[PDB]
Amino acid sequence: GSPFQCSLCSYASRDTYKLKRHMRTHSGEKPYECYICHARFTQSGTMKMHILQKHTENVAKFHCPHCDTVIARKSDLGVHLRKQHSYIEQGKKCRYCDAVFHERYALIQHQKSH
DNA sequence: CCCTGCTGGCAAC
DNA sequence: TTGCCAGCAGGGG
Ligand SMILES: [Zn+2]
Ligand SMILES: [Zn+2]
Ligand SMILES: [Zn+2]
Ligand SMILES: [Zn+2]
Repeated sequence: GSPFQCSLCSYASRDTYKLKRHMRTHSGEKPYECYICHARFTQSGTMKMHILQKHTENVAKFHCPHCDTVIARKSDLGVHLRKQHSYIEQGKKCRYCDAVFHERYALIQHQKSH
């Protein structure tokens, strides 16, 4: 069980820190500020990612192991991987011929050959 | 406290 | 269309 129950929604947590942090989703409080562009964020880790992706140079990026797409955030590569390079049991037919593929990247690359 | 990964709106192709 | 992005919560220290 988790005793700390949010007074506004159905969220509940085991400790007060996370309930306080969740309450920022209701109050709209943004405690953290980028010292460069003065944008504000709900969490400190979000601000750190903002400064890395917007105000830092020479930042290494993540190449997809199955195509040449380069993606800035590792989690966004996950979304790419789950969308483009994941098995589709029901398959997808080319919109120009009867060829069927089981990953979206294969479908899109084949369709381009027409 | 911080690190990590997921989420859906939204520019930008 | 999909990567960019801040919002967001779980988990470990
Ligand atoms: Zn709530
Ligand atoms: Zn900034
Ligand atoms: Zn790929
Ligand atoms: Zn075809």
